[PDB]
Amino acid sequence: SQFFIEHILQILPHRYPMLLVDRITELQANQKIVAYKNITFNEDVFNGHFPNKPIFPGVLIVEGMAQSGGFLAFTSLWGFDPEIAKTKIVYFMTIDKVKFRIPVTPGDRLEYHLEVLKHKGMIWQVGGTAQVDGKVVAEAELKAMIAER
Amino acid sequence: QFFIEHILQILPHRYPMLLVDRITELQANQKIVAYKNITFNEDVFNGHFPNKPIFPGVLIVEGMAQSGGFLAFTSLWGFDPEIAKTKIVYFMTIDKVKFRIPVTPGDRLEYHLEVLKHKGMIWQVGGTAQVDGKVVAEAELKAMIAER
Amino acid sequence: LQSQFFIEHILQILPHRYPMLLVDRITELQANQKIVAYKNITFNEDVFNGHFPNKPIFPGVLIVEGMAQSGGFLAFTSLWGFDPEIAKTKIVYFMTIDKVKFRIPVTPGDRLEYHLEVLKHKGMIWQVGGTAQVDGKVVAEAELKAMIAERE
Amino acid sequence: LQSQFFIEHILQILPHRYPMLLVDRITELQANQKIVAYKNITFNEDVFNGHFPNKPIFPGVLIVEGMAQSGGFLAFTSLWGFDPEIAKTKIVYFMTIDKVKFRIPVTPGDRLEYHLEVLKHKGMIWQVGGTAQVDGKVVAEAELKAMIAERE
Amino acid sequence: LQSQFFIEHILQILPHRYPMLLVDRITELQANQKIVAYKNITFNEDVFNGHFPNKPIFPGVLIVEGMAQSGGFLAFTSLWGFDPEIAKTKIVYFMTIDKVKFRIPVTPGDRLEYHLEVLKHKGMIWQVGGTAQVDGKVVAEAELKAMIAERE
Amino acid sequence: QSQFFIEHILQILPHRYPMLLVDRITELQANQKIVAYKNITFNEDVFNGHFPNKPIFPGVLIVEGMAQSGGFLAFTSLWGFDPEIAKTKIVYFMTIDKVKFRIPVTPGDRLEYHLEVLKHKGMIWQVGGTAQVDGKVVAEAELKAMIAER
Ligand SMILES: COc1cc(O)c2c(c1)O[C@H](c1ccc(O)cc1)CC2=O
Ligand SMILES: COc1cc(O)c2c(c1)O[C@H](c1ccc(O)cc1)CC2=O
Ligand SMILES: [Cl-]
Ligand SMILES: [Cl-]
Ligand SMILES: [Cl-]
Ligand SMILES: [Cl-]
Ligand SMILES: [Cl-]
Ligand SMILES: [Cl-]
Repeated sequence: SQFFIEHILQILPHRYPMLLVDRITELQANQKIVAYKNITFNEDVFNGHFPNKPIFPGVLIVEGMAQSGGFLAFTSLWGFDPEIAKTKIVYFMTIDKVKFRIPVTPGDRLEYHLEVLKHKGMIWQVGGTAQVDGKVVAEAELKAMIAER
Repeated sequence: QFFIEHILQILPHRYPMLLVDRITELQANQKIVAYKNITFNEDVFNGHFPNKPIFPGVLIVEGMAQSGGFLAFTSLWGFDPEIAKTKIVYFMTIDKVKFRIPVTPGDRLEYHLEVLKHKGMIWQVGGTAQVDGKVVAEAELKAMIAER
Repeated sequence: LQSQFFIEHILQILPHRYPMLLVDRITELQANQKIVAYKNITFNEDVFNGHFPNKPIFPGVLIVEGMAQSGGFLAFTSLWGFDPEIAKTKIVYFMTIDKVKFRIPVTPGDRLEYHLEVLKHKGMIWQVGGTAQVDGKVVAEAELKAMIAERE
Repeated sequence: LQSQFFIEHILQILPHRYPMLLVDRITELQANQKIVAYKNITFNEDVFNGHFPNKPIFPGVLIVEGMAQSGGFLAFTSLWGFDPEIAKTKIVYFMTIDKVKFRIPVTPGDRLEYHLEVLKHKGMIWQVGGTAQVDGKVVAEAELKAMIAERE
Repeated sequence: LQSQFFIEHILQILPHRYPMLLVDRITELQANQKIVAYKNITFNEDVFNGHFPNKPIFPGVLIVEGMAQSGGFLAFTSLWGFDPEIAKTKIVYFMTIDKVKFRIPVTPGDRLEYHLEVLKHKGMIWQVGGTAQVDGKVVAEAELKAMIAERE
Repeated sequence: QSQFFIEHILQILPHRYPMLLVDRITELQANQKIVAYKNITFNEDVFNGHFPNKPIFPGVLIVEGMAQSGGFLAFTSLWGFDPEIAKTKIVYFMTIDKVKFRIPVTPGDRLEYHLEVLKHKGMIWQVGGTAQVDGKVVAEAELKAMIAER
């Protein structure tokens, strides 16, 4: 159900400044994930996006959704297994139906809601939304392949 | 509420030393409630510590001092970016600080400061930092606002 | 309106700055039609510290972002030409992204070339599609709809 | 136990890393009693981008941090001597901070000297107090309690 | 010993890391004789934040550094071949630099090509000289002497 | 003036983080010599890569700090402490020669730049000297620069 940063670090190979999931609040195998990233001014991204107007990049929202969806796919098949995690990689083949509705800014808790749309073998198609305070800020569908590292 | 854009117009602190994201409550000469989001995507966590992200205790205090500073700026001159842009903030004293619970990525670090005493530019504040309604830290501090 | 633009000119048009300005040079520009630009990929970028240790792969979403910035440069200059003063008052936003395909990984040493074509434009609304290429090969494809909005 | 330690020795004892390793050299050390150490202050530090633009002032809270790290080096080597294999699985938590006064701003070009004395220690819990100094003058006073803990 | 090496190979031979690994790819290598390598130059490098605001220019001294690293890669693979096991036990020290000329500024979007030849070598001491080139034009010249030393 | 602090250096040199490599000027004699320094601390980004577990201040950046000191000397010799004119000038370094590194520089070192004017003819300034740590010569270099409009 709940995974904290330490758990996340053992599953995902992403490190600073490209690990964009802070906590997993909900996880149903083969079904859905709810996770989040806290948004703060204290992030290097905001130096350039943009000067005097801090806006969390929309592509990094999608990236966070992908990272959530990849975590869903991996743990669905192998559970919380750091040893297997090092032998596998989840890369993203496609991204589709992306819509941005509301700008994300420092102070926002950026929540990722992804469900498994379909899966066959190592090909997993996830989809859902990014949410701040109950509102949809973005949506996206993503297709991942799981492979050997 | 004051948002990051408003905070930037008052506090002189910038990246990577601006440690308040939003002001939720402000009562002139009385108290302030504010917060900073804690995320893994912060440079500090590279060194504090490897494989063990713990938000530095001294930076909790700094975030409290900045919250106190916002309260000080605005109690003094109201929301005035023009006056603000000439000033900086010096730490004078820190006392009676206790850390109870570690602060980690995914935490909403909420600052609760009240005015203990003030005179001119010298402001003494005290209160707590909280995560999910729990006190993670206590501190008292005195800061001075000065011309740049 | 020129067809070649260097970083000096890109900085005057785009509001993006480090570490989110992801276009280094523009090699072809045809108003309301197309842009060919590129970003150099080097190990000396902070992004590779995290993506990934011992295995530097340029993030696919940053390829898309770089395509969007190229598209945004094209959109603005198609309407106002090289006008830094007005550029300073405008900002281009992503509305949608569709049909994104990652074909080949991008790595240090690569010259990431953005090829964007104008699919539709009406006023401030611009639909662009195209590819990111390395040494003549398609590494990514994307379509996006952008909005030229007020900065304030 | 030696009395002088260099950055290599510090790295082998303290768990802190960039951008939070704030002790550069140890000049004297008496086990269970005192430590004198220092950190060089240069404009070439990332903190100075934010504290403050056009007026670089080394943050007071980081002076306290460096004093704590000095006490933590003293604490560890007093416990286990110079043992990097024991050290690499330890971390250090701040417990309390009291009676800190900042007297003089610290700026680029300063050699920030930490002088800590052990006020009380019991097991992993070390209470140190002292001063930070620049050119023989007290820029800061501080009392603090830190706990050494096994990473778990 | 092959002729082309990519970033993952360079990582395994050179001890340099971010932000001081300034070679992205090796295109040509003749043991004990010469090397052609390059670094891509992008705006997305932290160094351009300070060199200079509103005018990105790749520092001349860092061009020399990239040439030394190219020389160092040549030096090591000449003596040990592609041996990551032994590469881990070594660093490189600059001993001398001579005859350096800066002819053309290097900017974002440039492919910085390093051409170095061995002038003299004995044991760990390697003397190299050559040019840095962008689009076939000489941007810089330098001679340098380096030593491969045991990490101890 | 004879002594300049970081505030003054920022107003004369266009260099900024992470390429401003002079922290303070302790001596300045117009047309003759400059003594300046940069503090070396582990808390610098360069040390992440140069090298892991063995922090060594890059030799090329010693030379760079010497060049910066030479440029400050040249500029202040021509116009003194003038931030307004500073914004309109560049000091372009054309050549570097006779550089030798004797002792590695590490966190905790006070890197002192000793530079003197070797030749000044029109826009061309030729400067040379040493970098020192605790009175010992750690590096030496000669440099030639040209004054020009920004
Ligand atoms: C351990 O090696 C890795 C790790 C990754 O995160 C990734 C990878 C390889 O490569 C993935 C990829 C990207 C593009 C492509 O055409 C084929 C695969 C993208 C990715 O996220
Ligand atoms: C006080 O005036 C100075 C001093 C310098 O050292 C320098 C300078 C101006 O400006 C030079 C410069 C060179 C090229 C450019 O596009 C912008 C600035 C770099 C330099 O080292
Ligand atoms: Cl965006
Ligand atoms: Cl702490
Ligand atoms: Cl990717
Ligand atoms: Cl302070
Ligand atoms: Cl240069
Ligand atoms: Cl060196």
